[PDB]
Amino acid sequence: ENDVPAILKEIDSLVSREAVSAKEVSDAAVALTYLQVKANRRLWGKVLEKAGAAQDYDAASLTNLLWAINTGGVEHFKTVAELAGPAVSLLPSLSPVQLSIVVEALGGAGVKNYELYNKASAVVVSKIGEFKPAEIARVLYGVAFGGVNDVALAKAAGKVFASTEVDSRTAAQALYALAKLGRADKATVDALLKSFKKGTESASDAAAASFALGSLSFKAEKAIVDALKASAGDLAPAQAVEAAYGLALSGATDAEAFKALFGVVAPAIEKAPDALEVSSLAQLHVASTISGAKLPAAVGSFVAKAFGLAADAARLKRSSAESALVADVAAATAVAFGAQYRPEVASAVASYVKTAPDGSVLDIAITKGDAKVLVQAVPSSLLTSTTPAKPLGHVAAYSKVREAQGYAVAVVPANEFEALPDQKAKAQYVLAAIKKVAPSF
Amino acid sequence: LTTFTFSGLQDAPVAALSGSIKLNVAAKAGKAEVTVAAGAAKAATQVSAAALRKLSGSKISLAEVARISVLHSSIQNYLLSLSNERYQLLSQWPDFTTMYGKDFYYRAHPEDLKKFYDAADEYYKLYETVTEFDSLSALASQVVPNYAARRRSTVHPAIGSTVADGAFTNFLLSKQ
Amino acid sequence: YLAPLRSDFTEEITAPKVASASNLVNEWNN
Amino acid sequence: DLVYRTGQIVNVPIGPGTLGRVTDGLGQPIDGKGPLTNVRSSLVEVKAPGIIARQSVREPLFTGVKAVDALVPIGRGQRELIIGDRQTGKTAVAIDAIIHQKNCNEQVPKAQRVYCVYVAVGQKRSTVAQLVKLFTQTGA
Amino acid sequence: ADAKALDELRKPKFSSKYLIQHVSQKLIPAVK
Amino acid sequence: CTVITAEPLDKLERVELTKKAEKFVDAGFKLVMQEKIDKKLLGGFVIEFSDRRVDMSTAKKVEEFNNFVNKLVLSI
Amino acid sequence: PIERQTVAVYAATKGFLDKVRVQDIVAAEEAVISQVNPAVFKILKANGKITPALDAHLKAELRKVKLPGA
Amino acid sequence: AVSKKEVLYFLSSKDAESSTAVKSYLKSLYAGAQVEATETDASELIAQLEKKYLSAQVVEPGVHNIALPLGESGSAPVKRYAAELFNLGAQAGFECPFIEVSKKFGQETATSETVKDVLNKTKSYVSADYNAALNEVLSSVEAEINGPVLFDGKTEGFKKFAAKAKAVAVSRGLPADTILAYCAGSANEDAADKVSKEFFTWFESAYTADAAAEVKAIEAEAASILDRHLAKPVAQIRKEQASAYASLLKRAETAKGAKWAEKYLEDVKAVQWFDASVAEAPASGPKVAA
Ligand SMILES: Nc1ncnc2c1ncn2[C@@H]1O[C@H](COP(=O)(O)OP(=O)(O)OP(=O)(O)O)[C@@H](O)[C@H]1O
Ligand SMILES: [Mg+2]
Repeated sequence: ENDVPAILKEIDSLVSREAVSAKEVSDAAVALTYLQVKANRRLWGKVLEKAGAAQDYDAASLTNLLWAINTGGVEHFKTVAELAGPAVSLLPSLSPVQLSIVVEALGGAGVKNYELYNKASAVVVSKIGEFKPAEIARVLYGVAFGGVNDVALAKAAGKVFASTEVDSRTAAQALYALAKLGRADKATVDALLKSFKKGTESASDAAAASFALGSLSFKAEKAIVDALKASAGDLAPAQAVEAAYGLALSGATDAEAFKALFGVVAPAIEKAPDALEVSSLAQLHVASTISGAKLPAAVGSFVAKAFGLAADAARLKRSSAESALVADVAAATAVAFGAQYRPEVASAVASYVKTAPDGSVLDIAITKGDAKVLVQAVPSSLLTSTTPAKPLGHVAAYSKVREAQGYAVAVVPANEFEALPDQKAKAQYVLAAIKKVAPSF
Repeated sequence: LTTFTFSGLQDAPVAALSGSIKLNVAAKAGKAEVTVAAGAAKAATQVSAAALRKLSGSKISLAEVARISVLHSSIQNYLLSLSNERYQLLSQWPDFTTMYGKDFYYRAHPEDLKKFYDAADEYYKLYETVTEFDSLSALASQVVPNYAARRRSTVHPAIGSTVADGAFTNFLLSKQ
Repeated sequence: YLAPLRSDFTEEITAPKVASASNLVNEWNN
Repeated sequence: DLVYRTGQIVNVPIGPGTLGRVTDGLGQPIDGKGPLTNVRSSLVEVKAPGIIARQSVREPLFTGVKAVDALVPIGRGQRELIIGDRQTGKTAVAIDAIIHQKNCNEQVPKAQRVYCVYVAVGQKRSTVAQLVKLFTQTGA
Repeated sequence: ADAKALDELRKPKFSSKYLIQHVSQKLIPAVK
Repeated sequence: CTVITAEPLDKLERVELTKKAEKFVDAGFKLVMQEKIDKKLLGGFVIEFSDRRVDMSTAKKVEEFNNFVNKLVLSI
Repeated sequence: PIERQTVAVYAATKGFLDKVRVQDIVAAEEAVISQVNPAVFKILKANGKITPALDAHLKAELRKVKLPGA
Repeated sequence: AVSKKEVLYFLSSKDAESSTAVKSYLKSLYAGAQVEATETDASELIAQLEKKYLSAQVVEPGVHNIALPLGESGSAPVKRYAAELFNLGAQAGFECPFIEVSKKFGQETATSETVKDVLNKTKSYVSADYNAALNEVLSSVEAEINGPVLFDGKTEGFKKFAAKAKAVAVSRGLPADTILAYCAGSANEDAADKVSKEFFTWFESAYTADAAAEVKAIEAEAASILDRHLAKPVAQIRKEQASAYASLLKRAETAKGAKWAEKYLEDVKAVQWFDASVAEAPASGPKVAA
């Protein structure tokens, strides 16, 4: 009488008829997450087919649907992004506990709807006391991942996270939202960091606070690290990579935390090497280097090429205001190493473009015998979004991998480099930064 | 979807909204007794709070199986949707076959009867071509290649005039 | 159902040339 | 004024992309249908093919004008003068040779099809627009 | 013959992509 | 001579240029020079000899590149 | 076409179009091209010659024709 | 195989046939094959050219995977359609369309110091309705000083032209002060936050109106194509289409060994699989491997 596959056929015949309403397609989706139906993709496809067809949508059935899409891990961009049409019309009709589920599900799927998040942040700052701390983090996760750099909400959320201390899963969502915004506010990260030695229940929020600390480069927590070393079987191989990458970038070297994380991702890459993104295979090679905990012989040699692949792919698709900055820094690296005329600097920066050992291409790579330095331009997309504007943790990711290849990476950030008035000042800024790293030059 | 998701068994749906499927969850502090009832079948399991969090670990990532493409099927669905608006006005055509009897043949002017038999042959021309729905899939391929070349823009796929005029105002009303 | 393959780019940024309302709802109503 | 040399003897675009198009005296199209696609620039002053490059004119070019095809018949590779006074029908003999080739090109194999070129020197532009209207309407 | 795949059924069919690849394989080796 | 450039030259931009320009005089000839500027050129130069000019400026190298690839994609 | 030219020149040079008023020879051959067999043109176009199996067979088919006046 | 500059451009791509070429490349790199050293060559004009023909191989299958929102009501199908083309821009290596067309302006007018030449070789990228409403203000200000208005900014002869062109930009509807105060910026992060929230309120109302104008032209083209086709008899339709289908097959069959022609006729075989797999179970659909 306890029939789970026979109730899937009774759900399949509920969404395969002709005029399924919103409530019948909400509850078909809600019943597929509580039953954990990742194996049947077509049954999840019939639900999202009727979820686009459903025209009426009250406040409760939209948030039950969007909860089930988000919790179930099912993504279809066309279906979810057109559910932002009900949402912006039901937005004054939404509960504060319901608006957190809409904006988290629509934000977490990447729905580029600026009218939604503008009105859904203006609501959550007009009634800031009306929202519990888990709801202000869900909206903050949505507006951040929906592409809106709303720092008005990130301040109003920061005043809430300072006044009341929050749950572990509440904080790690708020850390993950501030990591993508690239904020690294010491006043609010440390207010959320004390929530992580009361005991965390998931490994997904220990791994996401791991990722969010390393991306803002704060440091490891020693109980996030020690929650991650026990429960690194709860994490998917694309999620254990982002835990180990975030622990390496924060400066953790607990090698038993890294044996637990690399015990997930190594048999997953060995079973199917194309299972992960090449952005995640490169985030493994950063993690397998900074902490230094090695990998299997077929894996660590394979993710070493996929740092070379994922670094050219971001160089081929360079921001073209980053291509202006690299050719500006390389010209100042020509003048710093002695070139006062334009045929000299034009033929020097064509000699700075040597190939990396992994097959990649470095842009300003100077070689004097054995000592090699590398000059790294860090534009603005790799800076934090706050007024000190230190670079993000990913630039120390790229530095330490090149430093373990025979280079000495000199970081030249564009908030400092382009406040300089002429080329001679920018030459001695580069020359100081090169001699601060390898003073053989 | 992102890599880490932070929903499940907190602020969850407690009950169904329809009557076609009956949902009952019973949340404790650690686990939950869900009870689902759809049709004649029933199921009731125990979902841990850390069992729903592992659900969004490996994503589903649904994708459409189209006959030709998703673009073409959306144009062909519009031509099928437009053929329905023309079929609905051939639905409202008067039954001319109620006047085929010989008491309408012989009472009528010989030229107004040949017009009536031509207006009945015309409806079968209009109706047999609006129900030629196997021709809509090749009319959609006359819309695709000119659309797809406008998307191969040297500026951006999503560029238009309103954005490119708004970015001329920034370009012109700044210094050189 | 198949289309001619084209490999050419759009260098202009123009309005997309809305065609005119064809007279067929008004001819079939006549 | 500064006059620059182009380095090239005078040339025109030749090829199958000129078929159907109305060009000017240097091959630039004046019918308003864009550039000449599928075409190649060749010189306009070529040495004529000599004795060893010819063969005997043996196959007929049918004019379709029965005063011509009976009394003064024209082979393929033969220059034939249409001489007369004004408004005596010299263009009409020439147009009917062009129109008839369209009627014959639909019936013969692909190897023996006649592609016409009509050079209109010093005429009105209205006279030329009447001829491309006739050639479009006939299909020629 | 039946039941092809999913990742093989997700391909848009009559896109160009291979005229674009063809005129990129006869232009970049010709303009270099 | 007359050399038209984009911005005024260096002393090394002067010396590298005569090495280009005395390969445009076909004997034991000496070029004097006359230096003018035009930012309608995007670098390179235009040498004008009052009976010939040679345009190794990159503003025309753009146009001679564009018309080569606007001709070649119509040949494929 | 060349096959209807030679049939009309055959109808005038084999004496089939005297007994016809000289004003309507223009309208006489418009009958002659249209009232003879549309299959006799195909044989003359395919052969290119009016064969001995056809020069009687066409001149006896140029008698089953209705000419104006006559 | 791929030439290793394609496979660097298909890593962030997400269509099917580009990812299966990536996944079979990453499976070769698991079996110890050496990743080939990508070229630090191909100077600036060649690098811009092959980027243009590599982005168009990410855009071209991606456009065919975006359902047009034809005949829909509301802004969210048009905002979905626009956002799928934004993400197709980012996957193919484009920046934001504001950042992509502004780079097109400053590249086309790097030689110009007069406004009448700036308004003349940025003609292809702005509206002729907007290029004319700036040429009316320009030829009145050049009829005021009787000298060409310079592209200098510090010239006062430009300053009262730019103050009148700002009045044209509001006459179109464009918030000229909001657009300028975004691409300039501000010092504090709180006063620049309130100007980004009203630039992006313009920008989203801008790109929706370019997507919705693209949908309203496909809707008008398809309604024009259908009404021309509904006026035909059925015997004309079936042979007009069979003539067009058969002529397009032999253009792919006479193409000797070209990669597009093998992929063309492989997709005709895959359409005939779709029609045959549906005929086996029509309430199920096509058969996928599960
Ligand atoms: N075979 C014909 N039968 C009847 N009318 C004809 C015939 N040929 C020409 N005409 C008429 O005679 C007029 C003169 O013809 P056409 O234009 O061909 O002469 P032309 O020699 O080209 O004169 P020109 O070039 O000097 O104007 C035309 O209007 C045409 O309509
Ligand atoms: Mg004449």
